[PDB]
Parts: sequence; structure tokens; C-alpha cells
Amino acid sequence: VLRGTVTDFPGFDGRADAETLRKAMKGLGTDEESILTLLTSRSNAQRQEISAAFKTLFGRDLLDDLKSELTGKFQKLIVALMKPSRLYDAYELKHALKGAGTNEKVLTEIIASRTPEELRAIKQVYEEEYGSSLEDDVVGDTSGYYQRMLVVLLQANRDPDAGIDEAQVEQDAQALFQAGELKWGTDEEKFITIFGTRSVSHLRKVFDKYMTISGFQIEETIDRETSGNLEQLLLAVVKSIRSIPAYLAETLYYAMKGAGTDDHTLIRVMVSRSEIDLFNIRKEFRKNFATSLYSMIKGDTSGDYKKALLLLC
Ligand SMILES: [Ca+2]
Ligand SMILES: [Ca+2]
Ligand SMILES: [Ca+2]
Ligand SMILES: [Ca+2]
Ligand SMILES: [Ca+2]
Repeated sequence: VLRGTVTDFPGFDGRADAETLRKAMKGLGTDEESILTLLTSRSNAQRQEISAAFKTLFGRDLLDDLKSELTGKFQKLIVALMKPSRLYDAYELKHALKGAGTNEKVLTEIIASRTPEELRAIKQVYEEEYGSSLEDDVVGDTSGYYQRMLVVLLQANRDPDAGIDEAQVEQDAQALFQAGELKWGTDEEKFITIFGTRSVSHLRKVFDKYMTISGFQIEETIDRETSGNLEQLLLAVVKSIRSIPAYLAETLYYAMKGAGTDDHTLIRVMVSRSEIDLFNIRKEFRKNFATSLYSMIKGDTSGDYKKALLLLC
């Protein structure tokens, strides 16, 4: 079931790759074609071995070098690829929080689409890395029921997929129905517990029972794919309970639709899911948007930044 687009390069030699990269950057200029094609055909653990090998051979730091040589969206994309996989979501989360304001989009996206296993690991790396708790930094930045629901999801304690209790499926479908009709503005406490704590197989049966009660799908009610942090989060959780590859396909779609490109979302999803389910996200994208992701990127992006995203894709 989950398939990535980037795997370990067979016949890898970290020293040989350290030398190619050194050659590509040494002296006047920069060979971006060579950097781009090597780093998108190596997996993230191999990139860490190349950095190690580059410091042993040359006494230089590879990422600081990539950063002085490269520029703009291509530099942002190569810097993201060099981030150890284990640290990347934690990094993104620290940067949505830190500073004035907060970037709610990244906050909703990663806490709603990551599994409990991913989240236990994220919370642990964040503390170790940044010295504060993710939970505390979230409570310091967010407010109201949006804050509460983030904290519920950050406990990473959803019920197990086990005994499906239809009395409880019926009860909960009813409550969501009643909450939906009231525009998710009334028994917040009641519904936040159902969305953050029930098992995924229970909630899929609930969403189906909601359908037969209302005549429609629950995202039609929460649908205002714009405005209000908790509703955006309710929509991201519902879509992710249904299919995380489908929900990330859609956030990709919407990063490129309209005037502009949200390149930050486009790098973040492309890089974070490259070795997990980016293949699944590709199939979902074509299936729901009747265009491949490749072609959507190709029309939306330019230069070596485009060359590198199309090789990851
Ligand atoms: Ca140079
Ligand atoms: Ca050049
Ligand atoms: Ca350069
Ligand atoms: Ca902040
Ligand atoms: Ca666009």
C-alpha cells in the first residue's frame, strides 16, 4: 500500500558523490544540473552519508556550501531535501510558530495528516531539537477551540481499530449532524472529542452514517475551504481520515491553482512525502483532478527548481 517516488540509489558511493558535488561547486560558477540530478536520485539517508563524506574528505560543510552557491526557490528546495527526514516536519512546525503571528496552514496540515506514530516521533524530536515542548509552543500561539483540537490531536491517542460499536456510530453520526446544521459553532467540546479521539475505522462508518442522515457528505457542511481556523482543521482531519494521500494531493492542487504558486507548500509536500506515499498522492491527484501532478508542476514552475521537482515527482 504506501509507495514513495525516491528510493536508495543502488551502487551508492558517498565519497564519489561528495567529489562530484565539490567539483560542481568549486571555483567561479556552479553546476546546478549536476547537483539537482544527483541529489534527487539519492534517498535522504544517502544525502546524510554524502554530507558526512564531504566533511571527512574536505573539512567543509556541504549545506553551507549549497546555500552560498544556490539561490531562490532552487536553494529552498535543495536545503529542504538535505534536512534529515526525522527532523523535517519538526522544523516546519517550529517555523510556523516562531515569530509574530503563526502559520496556521502548516500547523493544520501536518498535525491533521500525520499518524499518531509520526506525531510521537515529531514531539520527541522537537523537544530535543528546540528545547521546548511542541504542545507548549502550540498553546502559546493558538487560541480557542482551534488550540484545543490541536492539543487533542497532539496527544496521539486515537482509539484502536477494533470493536465497531454501531450504537456509538449512530450516536456520533447524529451529533455531527446536529453540529453541522449549527455550522460547527455550538457543541464544540462534543464534536472535538469525536473527531480527535475515535478510531479511523469508527469515523469512516460515522461519515457514511452522516451521509445517509443528511443526504450529503460532511465536508459539504464544513465546506468553506477558506476562513476560520477550526473549520479548516475539521476539513483537514475529515479528508485525512478518508485518505491522507488524497488530502495531500488536494493541498498540492490548490498550491498551483490561480495566479501564483504556493511554493512553500509545494516543496514541503514534495520533499516530506517523497519516501512515504508520494506515488499514492500522484495516483490520487490524477484520479480526482484529471491531470497528472507532473504536468501541473511543469506548467507552474520554472528553471532548475522545475527540473528538480519534476525528478522528485
Ligand atoms: Ca563556485
Ligand atoms: Ca551555472
Ligand atoms: Ca551559483
Ligand atoms: Ca508565533
Ligand atoms: Ca498558479
